[PDB]
Amino acid sequence: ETRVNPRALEYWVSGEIHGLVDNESVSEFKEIIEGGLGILRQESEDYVARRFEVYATFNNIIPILTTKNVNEVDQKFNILIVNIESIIEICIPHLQIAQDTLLSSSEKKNPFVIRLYVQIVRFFSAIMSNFKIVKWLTKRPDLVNKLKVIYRWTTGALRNENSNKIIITAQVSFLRDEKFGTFFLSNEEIKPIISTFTEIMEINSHNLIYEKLLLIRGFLSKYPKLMIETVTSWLPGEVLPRIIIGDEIYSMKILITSIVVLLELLKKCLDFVDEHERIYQCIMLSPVCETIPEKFLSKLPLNSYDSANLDKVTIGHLLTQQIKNYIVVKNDNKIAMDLWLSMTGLLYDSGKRVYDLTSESNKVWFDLNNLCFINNHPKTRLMSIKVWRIITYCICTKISQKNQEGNKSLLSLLRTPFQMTLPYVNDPSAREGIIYHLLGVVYTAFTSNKNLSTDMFELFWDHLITPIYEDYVFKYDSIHLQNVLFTVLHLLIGGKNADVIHPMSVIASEGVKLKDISSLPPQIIKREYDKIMKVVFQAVEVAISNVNLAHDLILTSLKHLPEDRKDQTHLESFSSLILKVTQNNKDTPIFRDFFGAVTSSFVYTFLDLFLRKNDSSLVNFNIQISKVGISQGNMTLDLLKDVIRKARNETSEFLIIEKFLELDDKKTEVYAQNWVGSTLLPPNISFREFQSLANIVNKVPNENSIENFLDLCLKLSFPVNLFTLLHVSMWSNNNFIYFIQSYVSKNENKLNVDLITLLKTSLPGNPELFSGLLPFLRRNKFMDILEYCIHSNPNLLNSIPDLNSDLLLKLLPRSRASYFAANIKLFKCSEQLTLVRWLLKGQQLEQLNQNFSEIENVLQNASDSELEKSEIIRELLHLAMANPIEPLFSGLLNFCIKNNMADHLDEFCGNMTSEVLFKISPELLLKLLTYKEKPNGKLLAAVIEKIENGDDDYILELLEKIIIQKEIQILEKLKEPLLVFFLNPVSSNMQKHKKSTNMLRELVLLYLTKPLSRSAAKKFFSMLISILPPNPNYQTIDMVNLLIDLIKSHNATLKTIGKWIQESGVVHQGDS
Repeated sequence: ETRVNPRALEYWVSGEIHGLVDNESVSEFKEIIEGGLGILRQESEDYVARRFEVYATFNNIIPILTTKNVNEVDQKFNILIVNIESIIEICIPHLQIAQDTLLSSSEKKNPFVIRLYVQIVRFFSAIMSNFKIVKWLTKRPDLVNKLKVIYRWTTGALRNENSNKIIITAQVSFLRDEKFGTFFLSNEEIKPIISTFTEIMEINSHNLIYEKLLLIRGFLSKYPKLMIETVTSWLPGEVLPRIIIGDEIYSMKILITSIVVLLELLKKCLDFVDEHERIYQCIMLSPVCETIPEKFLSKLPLNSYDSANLDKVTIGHLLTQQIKNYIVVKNDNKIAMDLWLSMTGLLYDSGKRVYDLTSESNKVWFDLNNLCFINNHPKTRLMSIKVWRIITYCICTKISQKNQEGNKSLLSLLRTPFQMTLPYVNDPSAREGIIYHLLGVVYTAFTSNKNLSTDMFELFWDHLITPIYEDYVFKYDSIHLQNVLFTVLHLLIGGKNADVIHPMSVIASEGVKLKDISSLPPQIIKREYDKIMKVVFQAVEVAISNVNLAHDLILTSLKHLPEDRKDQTHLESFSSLILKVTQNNKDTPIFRDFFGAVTSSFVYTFLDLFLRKNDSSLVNFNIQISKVGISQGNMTLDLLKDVIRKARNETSEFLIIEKFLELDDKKTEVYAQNWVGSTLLPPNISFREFQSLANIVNKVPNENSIENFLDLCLKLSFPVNLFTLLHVSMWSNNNFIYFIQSYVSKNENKLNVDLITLLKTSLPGNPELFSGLLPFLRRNKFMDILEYCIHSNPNLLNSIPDLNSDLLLKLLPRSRASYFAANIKLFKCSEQLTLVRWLLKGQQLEQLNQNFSEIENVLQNASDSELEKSEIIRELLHLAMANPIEPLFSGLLNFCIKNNMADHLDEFCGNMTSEVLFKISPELLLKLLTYKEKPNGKLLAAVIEKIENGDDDYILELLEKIIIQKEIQILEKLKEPLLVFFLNPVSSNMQKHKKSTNMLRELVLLYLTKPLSRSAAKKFFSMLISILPPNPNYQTIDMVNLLIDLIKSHNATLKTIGKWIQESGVVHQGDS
């Protein structure tokens, strides 16, 4: 049973035994092959009776390529390679014979010979259609030169004589699957094969039409260049009219397949275009009867006129009518727009023919599209607006730019889908179609079109994008649609959040997605920035409710602002834009955050325009933003912080804070003081930043900021004069004080020029500041300042809170004590006591004179210390003896007014001078020596020393005073004034005689007001006359006569006194 021989005819029985029942993946295949050939090589009847069996066996034992079987098939195909020459020399003549015996005789087609022909053809196709053999043949030009002939014999066998249905089927399956021709056939050897397609045998078998259509569909994908070069023959022949005749005659699969041929043909024509316009000249230009053969013209449905006039009707006419029939009659929309699409692409993918879309007779196409779009099915609308992708491709990629008006009309036609979907905007499908078509337009016009430039980008943006957005996008209501389209805009200008090349891909079922858009590119942005922003801004103004899009659009818009365009205009434009964003919104925490980021990035973008001292644009802007915000102060502060963070290592924060202090917001001031007064101040600071910081401390000085600032000044690397930047004379008194203390203690511990100049002008005019710095300066000496202050403004001494008398004695006034003498009224007790000591010890006697009333007013009301008054008064009396003048003597009068002065008064009564005695006035001397005892009565010495041998009228004045005052106690002593009265004639005259007369009479008148003295009367009476020698002069006798007569008005001793009286009278008798 075993050992079935592989060769020698014992294997091949009649019509059976093919294998391989179980000889898989083994060289048994090889044996079956070689033995087979070893049978085909003989010519005996026994071996020729097994041809059909050998070729059926071959066609059976060849495996099919599976994804799990490739090494086995390759080994078997190598097995076929080894025997290639035997297969040539043997099998080619078998094909020749098997063909001639079938085509030579027009009738009597033999069945078995047909079997053999089919089997042989299938073997040869199996050896030509696949395998590495085509590669192996590049090493053997002879074998390919021998193989080429099969194409010739098939070429003749397709047009010659009764080729049976199965014969033609095998031939077209071979010519459909054959692959050797890829490498070894020239154009001139292929074109005849293509010419055969048009003219073959009669058919009407719905299997051969489909097989031929598959043949065409493979030939397009195999030799595209030649299939386009020869389209004029094969397309109007066995492909195109199949659609015009319709589904009545041919099954649906026929029509659909031929339409697919149109699609593939498009896929190929989009790579070469062809400059001969063969498709257009063939379909739209030439008549019907010119390009459709009679075979199909005799089966062509037509009306009366278009049938009687086959010269004015075109292929495109019938095709358009038939598409309309598929929409209206069949409702097979998909078929209709598949056609329509392939038609439009094949006809108008040439730049010359694109413009023909604007012609009137070519807008019937678009009307047809409308006929397909008004259907109720959502997917039908969506598809009818999706197929415009071909229009997008043709217009965008095949425009010439030259005819600007033609371009603008073509773009207006490209905006048609939006016109269609406008009234359907409430339907999701229409919206998805809008997004689809727009993305196709942007992709095919910008992202993929690598030839956009100055002359082009304007035509695209100003006549396609801008019209789309101004006419349609900004007017759609659903904020999700606006969200998507505006998102497209955001993705164009960089700043992408798209989650992530050839224009071709626009013509796809899924189309373009958002992830295939960015960028624009930048080099176009810098040029046409204004053009772009003229649309972006509108988008922002219409999408104020969609805060995210406004935030991202404004931010990534500023991020792409060129440096060469950072001027005032753009700044103000962004200002108006943001202001519109806030005006049409309400303050929510979210909008607070976003708006904060927008303002911060806006100020940071134009930073070098807000940081100039005289612009004030930052102030205006702050006023604008304060409208829509709760905590506006914290919006200013948060703005400062954010702008600082944006330029962390780009612009020093000091320069920002300086110009943010022109806003006078208290919270930014607090932040500035807290920042300067605690941050680390680097010694490596540049002068620009240092002067900025100095302006900060100058604007808002604080204790900590002064400390830290000066600690920086100690470590600088450049000279600097602080007072050209600080202007410390303007600060509050406290900050001034602390600046002085810190600057002194730290910088020098000593006063320099600038400090002197500052103090000599800021202190004399401020009593509070003076009282504040007084302890510090007092401790640090620096008397050249304090003495200057008192010299230029004495009233500072009144404003000293705790004015120590030691400090006052050391702070002599001192050059203009006249003011102090005049204004001593406005001072304190002990301070006056110690003050007058400067006038005394300074010999400022005149100042004590002209302002004596205030001095007596001071000493009047007592004081803290009375010993002070004691010494002061002692020196004052020394001055009273030195120079009488007048004031100090009124002061002596006031001393007499006070009783406690008794000690100093007696002192004065014991210290007299022969010059002062008559500068003394009587009106006070009387009241002085009357109401006092002997202590004051010791002044009487000089008094007597002037009574005798002195001045007449002063003595007479004293006597008149004591007379009119009636001071009886003093009159006891009269001997000396009586000696005067006796020796006072000299010149006499009635004036002095009457004077002495009256003065004597009245002086003796009140000598005793009550006669109760008893023996004293005797005592005095014995002495007052014991010193009376009236002998000299006669006018004395009158005086003595008055005396005696007055005595005669008043016991036993009075008689003796009378006798002595008569004695003096006798002495008078001796003078008469």
